[PDB]
This record gives sequence, C-alpha cells and structure tokens, in this order.
Amino acid sequence: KESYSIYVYKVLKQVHPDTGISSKAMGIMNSFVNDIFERIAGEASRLAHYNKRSTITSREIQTAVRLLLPGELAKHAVSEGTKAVTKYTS
Amino acid sequence: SRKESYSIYVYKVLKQVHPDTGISSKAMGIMNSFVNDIFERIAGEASRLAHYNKRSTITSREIQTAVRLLLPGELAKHAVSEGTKAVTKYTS
Amino acid sequence: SRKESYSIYVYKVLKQVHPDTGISSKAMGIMNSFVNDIFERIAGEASRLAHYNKRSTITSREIQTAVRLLLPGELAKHAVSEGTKAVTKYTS
Amino acid sequence: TRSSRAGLQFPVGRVHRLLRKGNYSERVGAGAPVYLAAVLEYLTAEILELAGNAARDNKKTRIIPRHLQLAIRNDEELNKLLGRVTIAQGGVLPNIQAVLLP
Amino acid sequence: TRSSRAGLQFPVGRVHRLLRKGNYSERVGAGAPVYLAAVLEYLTAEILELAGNAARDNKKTRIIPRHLQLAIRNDEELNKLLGRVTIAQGGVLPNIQAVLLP
Amino acid sequence: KTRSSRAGLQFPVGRVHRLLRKGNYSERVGAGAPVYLAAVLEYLTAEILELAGNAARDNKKTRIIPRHLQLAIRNDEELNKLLGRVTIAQGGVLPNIQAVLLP
Amino acid sequence: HRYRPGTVALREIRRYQKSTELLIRKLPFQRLVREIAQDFKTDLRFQSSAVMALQEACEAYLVGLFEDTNLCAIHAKRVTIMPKDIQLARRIRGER
Amino acid sequence: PHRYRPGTVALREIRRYQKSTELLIRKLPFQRLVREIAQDFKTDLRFQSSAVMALQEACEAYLVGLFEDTNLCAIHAKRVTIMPKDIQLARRIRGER
Amino acid sequence: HRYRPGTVALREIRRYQKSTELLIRKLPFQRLVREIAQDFKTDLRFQSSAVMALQEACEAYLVGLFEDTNLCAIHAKRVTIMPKDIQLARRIRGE
Amino acid sequence: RDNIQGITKPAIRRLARRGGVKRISGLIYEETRGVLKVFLENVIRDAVTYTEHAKRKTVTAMDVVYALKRQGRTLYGFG
Amino acid sequence: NIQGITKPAIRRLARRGGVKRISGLIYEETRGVLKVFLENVIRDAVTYTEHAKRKTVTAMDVVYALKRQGRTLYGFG
Amino acid sequence: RDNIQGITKPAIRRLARRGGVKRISGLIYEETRGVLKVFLENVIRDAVTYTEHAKRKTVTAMDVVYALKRQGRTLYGFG
Amino acid sequence: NIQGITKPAIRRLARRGGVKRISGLIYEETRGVLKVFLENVIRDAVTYTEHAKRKTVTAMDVVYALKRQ
Amino acid sequence: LLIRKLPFQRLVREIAQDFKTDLRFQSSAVMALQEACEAYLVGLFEDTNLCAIHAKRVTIMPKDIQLARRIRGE
DNA sequence: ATCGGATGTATATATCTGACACGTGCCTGGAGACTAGGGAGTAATCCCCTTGGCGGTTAAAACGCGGGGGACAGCGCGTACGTGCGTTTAAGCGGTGCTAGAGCTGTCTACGACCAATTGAGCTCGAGCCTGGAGACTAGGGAGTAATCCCCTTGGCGGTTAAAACGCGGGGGACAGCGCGTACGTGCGTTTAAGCGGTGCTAGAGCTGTCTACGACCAATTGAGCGGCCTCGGCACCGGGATTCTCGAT
DNA sequence: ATCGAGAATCCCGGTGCCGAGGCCGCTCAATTGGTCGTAGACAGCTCTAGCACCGCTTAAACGCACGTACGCGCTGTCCCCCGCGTTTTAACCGCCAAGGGGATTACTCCCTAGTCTCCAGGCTCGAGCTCAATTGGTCGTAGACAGCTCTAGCACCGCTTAAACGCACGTACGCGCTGTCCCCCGCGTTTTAACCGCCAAGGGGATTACTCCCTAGTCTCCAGGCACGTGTCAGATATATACATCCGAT
Repeated sequence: KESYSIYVYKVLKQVHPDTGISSKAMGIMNSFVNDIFERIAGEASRLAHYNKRSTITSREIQTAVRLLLPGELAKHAVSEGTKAVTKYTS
Repeated sequence: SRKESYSIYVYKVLKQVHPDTGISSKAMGIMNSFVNDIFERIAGEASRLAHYNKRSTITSREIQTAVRLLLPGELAKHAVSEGTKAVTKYTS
Repeated sequence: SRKESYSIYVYKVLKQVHPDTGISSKAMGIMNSFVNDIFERIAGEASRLAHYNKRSTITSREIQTAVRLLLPGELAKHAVSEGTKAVTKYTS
Repeated sequence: TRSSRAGLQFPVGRVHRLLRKGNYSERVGAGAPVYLAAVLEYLTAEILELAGNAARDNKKTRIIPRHLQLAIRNDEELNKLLGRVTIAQGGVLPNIQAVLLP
Repeated sequence: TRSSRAGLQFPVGRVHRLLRKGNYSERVGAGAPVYLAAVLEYLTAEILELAGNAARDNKKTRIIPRHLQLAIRNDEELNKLLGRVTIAQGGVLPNIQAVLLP
Repeated sequence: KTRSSRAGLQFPVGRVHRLLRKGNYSERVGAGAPVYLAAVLEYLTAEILELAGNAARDNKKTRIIPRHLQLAIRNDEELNKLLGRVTIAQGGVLPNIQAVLLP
Repeated sequence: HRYRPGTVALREIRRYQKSTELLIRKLPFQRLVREIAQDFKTDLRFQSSAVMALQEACEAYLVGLFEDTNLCAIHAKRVTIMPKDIQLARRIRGER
Repeated sequence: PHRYRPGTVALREIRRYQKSTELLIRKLPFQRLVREIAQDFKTDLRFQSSAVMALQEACEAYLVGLFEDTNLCAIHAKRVTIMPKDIQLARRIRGER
Repeated sequence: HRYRPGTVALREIRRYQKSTELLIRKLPFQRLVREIAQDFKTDLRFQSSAVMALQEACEAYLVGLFEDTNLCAIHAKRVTIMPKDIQLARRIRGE
Repeated sequence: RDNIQGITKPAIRRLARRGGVKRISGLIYEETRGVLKVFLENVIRDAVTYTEHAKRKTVTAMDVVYALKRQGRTLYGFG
Repeated sequence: NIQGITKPAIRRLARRGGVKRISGLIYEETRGVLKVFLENVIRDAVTYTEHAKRKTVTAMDVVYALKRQGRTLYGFG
Repeated sequence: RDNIQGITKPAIRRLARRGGVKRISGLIYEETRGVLKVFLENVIRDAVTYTEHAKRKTVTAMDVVYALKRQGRTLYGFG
Repeated sequence: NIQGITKPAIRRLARRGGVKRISGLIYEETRGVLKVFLENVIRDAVTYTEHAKRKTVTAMDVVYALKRQ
Repeated sequence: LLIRKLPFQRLVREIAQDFKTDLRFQSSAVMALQEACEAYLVGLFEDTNLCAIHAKRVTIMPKDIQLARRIRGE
C-alpha cells in the first residue's frame, strides 16, 4: 500500500523544521496529492488525445497546469516545473 | 479527408421510431455530440470501475454498472434491459 | 473628552498683529468657524482639481490653484505669496 | 457484422475500435462494445421518440434543435442526465412565474 | 515641528492629519498642509487685523462679533469671500436709503 | 543516484512515472513529463503546508491538524478556487457570521 | 408733544442696526420649533444651542429678506413695503 | 392614444422570446468583444466563424440560465424586479463566487 | 439572569464554527444508513470508516446547504430560515 | 399648537426695522410668517435627516450647521 | 429511523452554518433533504460493492460515490 | 476598445425576457456586463491555451467546446 | 470688441426673455454685465487649463468652471 | 443661439488674452461659453422684466438690471 | 366579476419560391473471420479479523412544558423609475469584392521511449522507546442589567415689560390726466459671418520607462485642552451735558 | 425755505463688581524621527487630430434715416390705512422647584483563556522486498519543411431595423405600524447513546492451478463516407382570421 507520507513529511521539514503533522492531516495531504495528480494527468491525457499525439510530454503537463491552476499558483507551478526539468536534463 | 460520424445510425433509429419524419443538419450535429458525450461518460466510468477493482478488462459488467450509475431510474432500467437483451442475443 | 480647536494659533496670530488686543470667546468661535470653513473649501476644490486631472495626490500645486479660484484678486495674490514663501522655506 | 448478430443499428465494430484506441484499459471484453452500443442506441431512440412527438405537436415534419430541447427538458430523467448541457439553438421552455402575471 | 520649519504659527501637522482623515484623496503631498496652513493663517490674520482696527475705532480693547461683522462687510474681498456666511451676533452695517431721510 | 535528486525534488519521480505508465493515460510517457508533474505536486504540497503550518502556529500547535488545512485552503482565494468542490474531513468551516445577524 | 410719522421709525432703525440682541422672543419661538419638529417626528428633543442656532439663522434670513424687500420698494418709488415686494425678492433670490 | 399597462408588453415579449430560438446579441459587436478579449491574452489571433458562434451560444445560454435563477431570487424576496444583489446571490449559490 | 434572544444563539454559532467534532449522534445515523442501504441490497455489512465517511459527507453537505439557506433568508430581509429558503437554495444548486 | 403665531407682530416689526424698513403694510406679518415657516421646514427637515443618519435622537448644533451649509446659508460660530 | 436525526442535531448543523433563527418546519424539511442525499450516494456506493462481488460496503465505495457525484471527500483514502 | 458596450441595453433586456424577467433595475445592465466579461475571459483563456498548445494561430470551434466542457458547461452541436 | 455684441443681438436675447420694450441705454449695460461674466468664467477655465499643463482650453474645463459658479 | 458665433469668439479670445498669453481654444469650449452666456443673459432679462413690472412699467431699464443683480448677490 | 366596442397582438392560410437533406453512384479502408499464443478471471481453500451481537453501567443529551420577548406578514402610504411610445440618429448586415496568412497534408528523419534483464536500493514494517499535548482545573475578565444620578422637560407663583386695542389723526397708494421723450417697425443701403476650401502646423493624448514621495510601522516626545485659580475692562447705573425735534414764525 | 425757545432723548464722567478671561499643572496623545518599498508620478517621444491662418463669396444680418405713435414720467388729489400716545390686560420671564423617564457607570455572572500535570500518539534504529536506476537495440512517434487552397481578414455601401434619447406616469419598491404567532432560553424528567468488555463467524485477503477469453497478424470485400443531383418541405407574403387587451358601464 503506497502513500506520499514520507515525501509530504520531507517537504514539511523543509518548510517548518520543528513542526509535525497528525495522522488525519497526513491522510488529507495524501488525498490532496492524489486528487491533483489525477486532475493534471487526466487533463494532459485529453490534451494529447485532442491533438492526435500518443506521448504525454512536459509540455502537456505544463499546459494542463495552466488550465487547472488559477493565476499565481499557475505561474509558480510552471516556474517550478521548468526549473526542475532543466536541472534534471543536465 | 475522411470524417466518421454516427449520422446514418441516428437516421436509421429515427426512421424506426418516426417513419415519415426527417431531421435538420443542426439537429443531427447535436445528436452526434450527444452520442459522443454519453459514449465518453459510460466508457470513462467503466474504465474507472475496472481500475477500482484491479481488473484489466472492461466487460459488459462494467458497462452495465456505469449505466446504472449514470442513468436515472427508469432510463437506467430500460437501458440495462436493452443491453442485456443485446448481449444475450449476440452470444447466441 | 478632548475637543481640538485652532484657538491658540489664532491667538498667536492676534498677538503678532495687535500685541495689546484681545478677543472674546464668541469671536474666537467665529474665527474657528472661519478657519474650518476655508479649510473645507480649499481642500475640497484641491481634491476636485486632482480628480479632474486623474491625479491621486494633493500637492501644493492643486492647493495653490484652488486658492487662486477661491480668493479674490489681491487677497489671492497675497495668499499665494505667503504660501510659496512658506513652502520654499520648508523645503530648505 | 457483429451489430447484425446482436440485433443493433449502432456499429459494434466501430465502438470496439474506439474503445481500443481511447486508452481506457489494456484489454476490452467481447461483450462490452455490444452492451455499450445497445445503450447508446436506446438513448438515441428515446430522445428521437420524444423529439418526434414534440415535432408532431408543432405540426413540423423535420426535427430541429428546438424539438430536442423541448423533448429533453420536459422529461425529468433526460433533463437529469443532461443537467449541465447546452443545446445550441434550443431556446428555453415557456415559463412565467405566476406572481408576475396580472 | 513642521510649523517651525516653515516659520508658521498654524499647525501643519494638524492640517495634515485632518487631510488624511477627511477622505479627500488617497495621497497627500508634503507641501500641501504647509501651503494650506499658510493660507489659513494669512486669512485669519487679515480678518483679525481689520476686526482689531474696528475694535479700536469703538474704543474697545476686546474683539467681539460686532467687530468681526464690521471688518468683514466693509472689506470688499472678504465680503465677497463670505458673501453667503452669517456671523452670529454680528448684526448689520448701519445704512439708511437716502430717499428715506426727511 | 535517484531521478528526484537529479531534479532537485522530494516527490518520487520514478513512482510518478510508473503511475503514469500504469494509469492508462497514454501508450507512452516521455522522460520529462513525470519530473514536471512531480515538481508541480511538490510545489502545491509545499504551499499548502506553508499556510497550514502558519495556521498551526497561530493556534500554538506544533502539529498541523485538519482544522489548519481548512483554514489554509479557505483563506487563500486561489487554493479555495482549486479545491472549491472538496470536503476536508474534520475540517469544519471558516468562522463567518453575516452582518445582518449581528445586534 | 407728538413726533411726525417716520422720525421715531428712523430712530428705531438706528437703534436696532446699532445693536445685536436677538429680536424674537426666545420661548414662543421655541414652541414653534418644537411644533414644527414634532410634525416630522414625534417625541423629539432639542439641544438648547440647537434652538438658538435655528433662531439666529431665521432672524438673519429675515433681516436680509427685509433688506431686499426695501430695495424693491424703493425701486417702485414707494416707502412702504408690500407683499408683492416680498414676492419679487423671493422670486429673484430663487426661493420661488 | 392607446397605451398598454406596465407589464403587458413585458409578458408578451417574454412569451415571444421563449417561443423562439434566434440569438439575442448582435453578431458583430459580440465578435468584436471576443476578439478584443482574446487579443488581450495573445496578439494576432484569428477565429473560425463557428468558434465565435459557439462562444455566443455559450454566453447566451449562460446568461439566460443566470437570469432565470436571478428571477427566482427576486420572486423569493416578494419582488418582481431583478436587482444586482439577486445576481450576486444566484452566482454565490451556484458556486461562481 | 436571562440572556436576550440571539445572544446565546450567536455564542453557539461561534462555538460550533470554532470546533470540528461530529454533530449527529453516531448510533441513530448508523441506523438510518443501514435502513436506507437495506432498500438497495440485502445482507449488506458496513465498515466503521464507511459510516464515518458517510457522516462527514452528510454534515458537510448540510452545513453548506444551511449556509446558502441563511444567505437566502437575509436576501429576503429576514433573519429566520424557512423551508422556502431551503427549496430555493436547492433549486439554484440544481438539486 | 399654532405656535407659528408666536412670531408676533412687534417681532416682525423689529426684524423689519433692522432691515431698514420704515412702514409696514398690515398684510406683511402673516405673509412673513408663512415665509419663515417654509424656511424653518427646509432647514429642520435636513437637520433631522442628519440626526437620523447618525442614529441619534437629539438634534445637535452640527446637524443644523450642516443643513444650513448644504442649503447655502452657512452659519459661523456654533461649530 | 429518519426521526433519529433529532431536532437539536439539525440545530447544531445550522449553527455551524451560521444560522441564528430556525423555523419549526425546517427540521422535517431537512430530514427529507438528508434522506434524498443519502439515497443517492448510497445507491452509487452499494453499486460499487456489487460490481466487486463484495458484501461489505467499504470507505472507498462511499468516497468514490461522492467523487462521482461531484462531492469529492478528502481524508479516507 | 471599450467593446463591452456592444452588449447593448436592449440586448440585455431581451436576454432577461427569455429568462422570464419582467422588470429590470437600471444598475443591472452594467452589472450584467461585468459578469459577462468575466465569463468570457474564463472561457477564452482556456480556449486560447488549447490553441497555443496545438501550436496553431486560429482558435477553432473545438477549442471553445473543450474549454466549455472542462468548465462544466458542455455545449452540443459544434463538434 | 465688446461692441461686436450688436444691438439687434441683445434685442433678440431680450425678446427670448419676454421683454417687450427696451431703453436705448440697456445695451451698454448688458455688454458690461456680459463682459464681467465672461471674465469670471474664463478666469476659472484658464486656471484649470494651467493646472492640467495644457495650452488648449477644453469644453470640460468650461463646464467645470460653470459648475463651480 | 442668438449671438453671432464669430464676434462672440473674438470677444472671448480678447478677454482670455489678458489672463494668459498664447492661448488657443477648442471649438466646443467656445460653444460651451456661448450656451452659458446666453442662458445667463436670458435669465437675467427675466429677472429684469420682473423688476420692471414691479414698478408698474413694461420697459426694462438699467436700474432694473442693477436691482436684479444686487438681489442675486452679484 | 360581467359585458360590450375599438384597436391591436398572434394564429391559420393559400400562393410562391428556393435551399438543402435524401437516394444514388463511387471509392477505399476497416470489421470480420481465422488461427494460435498467452495471460488473467474462476474456483476453491484457508486463514483471520472486524463488525454484528449481547450485556451491563453510566451519564449526557433529547423531550416537554412553560414564559415571554421578538420577528412575520399584511397594510398603507410616499415617491420615483422602468416603461411604453414617439422621434431622430447609427451601425449592422448582407452584398460584393479582393487578398494574403495559416490548417492541413504529405515526406523525410534524427530522437526517443519500450522491453529486457541486472543490480541494488529506498520504502516499509517491527520493536523499542519516549516527550509535546489534552485536558483538568482554575482565575481574571467582558458582559449585561439594573440603577442611582445629571441633562434636557414641565409646573408654579407670581412680577412685570410688553402686546392688543382704541383711536386719532395725519402721511402715503393709487387713479386721472396730460405732456412729451423715445424705441421700433419700414425702408433702403451695407458689410461681414458662414460656408467652402486650401494649406501649414503645436500640442493632446497616448505609449513607455524609469524614479522618488509617502502610507504606513514602529517608536519616542512636548503643546495644549481640561481643569482650576487670580483678575480686570465692561455692563449696568446714576448724574449730568449736549443733542434732535416740534412749535412759533413769514 | 430757514431764525429762535422749550423739551424728551442720546451720549459723556465717574463707579460697583464682576463673571468671563488670562495664566499655570499635566499627561498624553496627537506629533514627529527614521525607514521601506511601493505604486503613483515625472519625464521623454510620437503624430496626427484638429487647430490655425487665411483667399473668395454671398447673402442675410447689421446699420442709418424716420416718423411716429406708446409708454415714461410728473403732478393733483381722495381716501385709506398705518405710525404714535395711552391704558389695560397677560403671556414672557425670574427663579425656584418637580419628577420624568433617561443615562452612562457599577454589581454581578459565567466565559475564555492561563497554567500545570500525567499520559496516547508518533519518533527512531533494525531488517526483508518490490520497485527504481542503467543502457542497447529498436521500432516507431513526433519534429520540421514544402506547398496549397481554404478561409479568415479588410474595405464600400444601400437601407433599414435597431439603438439612442426625451415625456408622462402609474405600477411598482421601499419604509413605518402593528397584531400575533412562534421560536429562543431555562429547567426538570427519561431515554438512550457512549463506553467497556467478550465472543462469532462470515466475509475479505492471500495462494495455486487452467482454461477459457482476450489479443496479434493480416486479406478482403462490403458497409460507410465523399460527392452529387435533385425534388419536397421550409421560408416568405400578403389575406384575413379570430384571440387579447384598454376603456367605459351593470
């Protein structure tokens, strides 16, 4: 049975080193992450299908993020995605 | 430039239910949009059903359950009746 | 229960202009009414001036133009002269 | 054809192909496209039946979008199924709240 | 104090606060309350000068509303500025139409 | 050396990629897609945890609980928009009384 | 002894233009003010200085109106003010 | 001269426009609006005719439904005139605000 | 001592908007859930967390509906919610 | 009641005297009363509106000053 | 069993919704509304159980029903 | 420029008439325009996004239909 | 230039005002009154123009001048 | 309008010249000034007529204008 | 509420015309047999483990009854705003024609994701601690509800300066009438604003790009208004001087 | 018109006291000293609208007699009505109380947070495992370019339907009153949910065989889409038809 618990906790330690999290809150964070995952992956899938493409690329992910996230969240998410892909490629 | 559609099947059904009635191009386009919409709803729910139950195959069971979730009341009962009759006729 | 007024400043001006002259309470009330009235007139006109010119800040220019609109002739010239001297002294 | 074997008008083969290529699952059973085609056909038949009825009520022989809107919205279960759907060139049902009338 | 920096007696700070809280504009320049205080002071000084003059003409050492009314109405520009203003307990200037005299 | 480490992320790039391959989204998945996706999920997790941590600190609690998640989500216009049709279990609601109801 | 018509009138003009005291009786005016306010809202109270303000305003208004009336009377080569003079003054002031 | 009482012609117009289906916004001004709004997102865009017509169908269907809900809110408040607070309540309950 | 009508009401509003505890009693809600389920499929059993999920969903739904109902009451210049308010809120929601 | 009659004939005469008027037609007095009443109404109405806006039950001097200002009869000294 | 959703429970729910005054007729109306909601959700939930050939309604069935009814619930994954 | 004013007062009245509205406050029209503008923005943004994703310069009917579908306002007839 | 406001023009203005008979001395008085009015209005209009740092008196400046008078 | 456009414009420009040099005028500014002037003069002539009738005359005279302007507060 | 006339909508209708959906022909691609391979859905089967069950206790909440204040729903009245219409502009629109950018379709080809092992590596569960946290109790506080006490009303008992009225006589208001200065409708001469046009052009308004002035946020400070305590030109006042007016006067 | 002579009256000389005014404590809070970004603001550049500056022209407005009757003005009086003394009646007022509720403050109560104490809940170190990182070959998907004809965009214009603006105005919305149900608060009694413990077994989850159902590859010939021509139903047009609404009267 997989979950995001350890990754959510690592992020929490990054943003609040001396702060913890309850079991219910961790379950809610896992539900949240799964929800946003499903939304973005589904929109990317439709983008690829709509354009008769068989590959979901970072561009489909980015466009899906632009469609799903409002305003400032969208701009920072696109920025983080771009930074991450550039760091990964090299 | 080959574009497929459901136009001929909608028209055949129309002639079955109303033999001397026709249909405009706009109405046929709306019917095609409708059929595609319901197709997407049922197929997507069936895919989700199969995933939910760790099954890799969409069978008539997933289709039937998706229809029961998506269609209201008597519409669902009649659709299930049509589907069951059709599958049983096909198997024989 | 603290009520602010211009009484002490008007009185200081009185001692500047008439060293051995006083002023009654009723007269002091009229002077306070006067200062408040002219304050409202000038500030309101300056606000309107700034609005008319799509400016959000009242500076000495809008105040000065409002003064020129509101005061007659030599009274306007003298008030503008006093204001300019005061603002230039303040800036230095 | 499989549609003829199943007694249907909608294309079972075509629905099966769209299921294979719609990336819904790795495998698709043989009975699934027959059932799906039958349901789609039934719903098409129900809408066309009601729209034809409305068309005859209006003394028209050709179905136009207005009759589709009348048929769908005047039937509670179709209206539920299509609660968030706009029928282009459909208009609305005649309906005035009683308190506004003289 | 800013009044002292400007060489004034009227309170620049107080005028600034009243401008800030009178909802006249979103922003107020640094020179505006100085200019306004200077104008208010000048006009106050002119009226008090004339009223004192009138008071001494009446061999009075204290300015009363009568002297303010006399000062304002006998000066054309102040009378114009305060044309629609009532000076409480001011009375009016003595004036009888020539046709009314014996 | 893990892909998340090469990408500077905490969320598991490999796992997200596998979930993409097996989630029936497309026949193939590009190498950059799960890195980007993982980055987006990590950003949103960090943002939500930031606000929820803040709310926890206002409440003099050291652990984020569901109440703080509801405060964080509902007090941020764009997060509230993203999660407009979501129920946070044990979240409660935002304190809010309509002015007409007050004395 | 008897003064001719106008001498005592002129004396009265000089007397009341020299002074500043209020010319309407305080209490009857007060009843008037309270009556008028009561015909707008019942059970109203008044600050003392509020009634004095209304009275000061009313008398200043009336003295100015009578000044204008006098100018209109003199314009018509009369010395007695009449209702048409008041009506002209108020029409030109823009009150009617 | 003849004069209909307030409301009779309003009701007649309601019946008329609920009976029919033609688009109620002028084609060209709506098209210009759409092109302006799109241009403030990306310059030099073109539009297919049917794309603008689709946008117009969507806008009018949305507005008619919103006005239905607004009317229900007005009737609820024992009024017959729809007001801005009615629009805001309808959209608040719809989940748009 | 006696508080005026509304003061304690406001106190209760603040109290219950401050907290997160479940507001329906466990056992009657569970009984209702089982009764309703029985009319769909015989012999059903329930996981505990399934009933708790249903309860969270029901109370969240009701609180939101009651929020909208309150807005509807205030819209009519009232402060008391009535059935017609609920029916209007549900009609505009599309229920 | 009928307190408008409290604006007496000698009071109107005194006001006319300050305005410089020497002779007074018998019909002036009633006319003056009507005019005065109208004036008072206009002022007092506005004053009460301000009082009502402030949700107070006592008409204050500032209410009257504001009424006079907005009617173009600004009065000095009661601020 | 619908009468087990007592008057004070509905009052508490309304309090959380910010409601200050409550008509006596609200309670029965609320009960009806609740029943409808439950029926709809449960209808889908039990259906999921039946597709999986199970006899126990799980937390995932209810969460899935709510999701497919546009009322996604976080925290019971 | 200022193209929102092309949504005229009689057009908004007609839309309200189809919605069954008998009387319309004067402030409704401007209010409606704002609401309409917001709606269009939300749709058009998504539509243009699809256009940009496809590396096209022409917004098609399908872009709009997709935007509407993903905003929960599925539109039939332009597929 | 004040003489450009001719006698028949002032007569027409008086006719619109309902005046039936006009003393010969009226015209100069009217010209003076008009001149005074114009000075005041224009003084305000130009004052506004200078505040806006423009060299062209606009219609709106005049409307504002009229409003403040 | 009852005053000829061009002479009114000439008058307006002359008066403006004595306040600020090098001024130009928008057409609608002059039209605004003319509307204002004509409205003021017609109203003043109305009041003048009331003053004339008050004195049992039918001919307006300078003293009528001066009385009207004094009562207006000019 | 019913019943007629008088206009004023839509609805039914015969006639005419034209646009487009249907039967037809043709093309091409894909649905269906067809066989074999393999892979997951069935079927036990076995275990364990999770919520029905019961039982008993307990103690906290739902009911019910009552009290009583407070929102609801007419009811009526003020005022004032969208409507209906009329009249006059304004741009839509359908046409018609030009005209060039991009969707599309096809070709070509380096890029890259999929399996296939292949290692090993991070997650994940177990056992063993533990240390912030829930809450249990409690103490200051924020609140209303009265509650004794000052701010604007209402007699009261006269005291008393002033209004009502007489009346009395004398000074204007207005009507008559007349005498004469002067605007004004006519007529004819004039002369210049409106209009058009043609050309030359300073700056209004807009676009853009940086630049600095202040709304706050702390954070420390002396000017003044409330309050109270000496103090003096002024208000009332008496005595007296000098006046403004009214006869008396031609 | 102005000379005087007598008189009520306003102003000057001098004074009691006197209450409003000038002067001092204080605290405290509005005032001010630094500081930071931040957007509002200043400054430059365009360029073309629209402002300007003038060359005919011409026709209607402007100007000079003109004489001529109308209204301004100027007295002349009659009668009215209004100033002025005088008195008497009385409501204004001096000064004091009175209740007269109304009032911001003080007594009283539970509420919300403070502080402190022992634990349910997760933190931390130690091993098995499905999954994650490598890289080669590969087979195909997508990136990129050439060309086109498809279609979106730009411009002129008749005319007309629609849009814009003004006049009543009456049906409407909004606000004040009030009778009254009806729901909030409080408290006493009764269930009934929470808690805790113990058990049962029926159903969910893991295990292993297998076989039937799904997929892979591929040819075809037939259903389905692209045109295509067209004849029937929809759009249109004036008839004329009866259905709705407005404005008197039972």
